[PDB]
Amino acid sequence: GRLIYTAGGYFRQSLSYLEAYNPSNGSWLRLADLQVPRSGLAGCVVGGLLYAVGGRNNSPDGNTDSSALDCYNPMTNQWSPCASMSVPRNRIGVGVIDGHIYAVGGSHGCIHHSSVERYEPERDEWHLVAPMLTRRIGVGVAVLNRLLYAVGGFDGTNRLNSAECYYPERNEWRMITPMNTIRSGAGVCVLHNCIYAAGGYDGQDQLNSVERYDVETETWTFVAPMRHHRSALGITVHQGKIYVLGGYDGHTFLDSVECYDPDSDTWSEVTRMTSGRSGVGVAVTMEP
Ligand SMILES: NC[C@H]1OCCc2sccc21
Repeated sequence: GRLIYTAGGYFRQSLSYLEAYNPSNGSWLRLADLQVPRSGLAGCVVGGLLYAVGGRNNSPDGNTDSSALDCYNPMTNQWSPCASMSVPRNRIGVGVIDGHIYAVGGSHGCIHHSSVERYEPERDEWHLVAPMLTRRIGVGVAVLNRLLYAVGGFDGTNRLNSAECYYPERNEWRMITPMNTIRSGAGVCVLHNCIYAAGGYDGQDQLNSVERYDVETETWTFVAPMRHHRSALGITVHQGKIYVLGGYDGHTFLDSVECYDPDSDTWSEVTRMTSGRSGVGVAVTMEP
């Protein structure tokens, strides 16, 4: 696409912001608010539409986990409700395969889901698929070569370095090599033939380390760390570079946005969000 969209998030309470950053000229645009504030959601794009999935509304008047799927049309600058998921999913992970949205894990109250469901936009309907081998919230999800990966998270008792892969034509999950680091709330994305896991929380500290999984070799290698420790960051890829947005570093809710160039193996600060926040949903699509 052309713009990096950031939806929702958390600072003092769950947020309704939708803002779009243009890497070509550095500018931010504030767009139509989410109908309901939410943090811990995931974002994704299918057919030029932006989707906001799951999350939780942490508010003065209570706290409600979200089963909502909401669609944003850049041409109209309007959000529309879509079919809700079977269950609320806070700290959700999402990935897209063949035009379908997979919702992975997350929490509802003290329930930590291992369940997974798939949304088909052409039918506006959700269907459950095979559950993961492990309950995971704060799970990172990415897609490579039509396979879905769930990385890290928290199972209700332990934070995880484990990861697993979903094979759609077998409707089956299999464990892959665990990361070298325990990470909850890491940013997970795909670049070239590798799954990247950036930042997160290991139980004691927020992380700046970054490692990547080569699917051919089945090994995790550390790359250069980010300039700022952060968990509950947003992540996306734009023209071959990784962008990480916001997060929580144990002291401050970050407005920092960093950009990773895999050819130089370096991170640089590229912009700041209009305000610090964590738990945003991020995706890339056309200009509104
Ligand atoms: N570790 C990040 C964490 O910070 C406190 C509030 C929220 S909402 C989503 C994630 C988070």
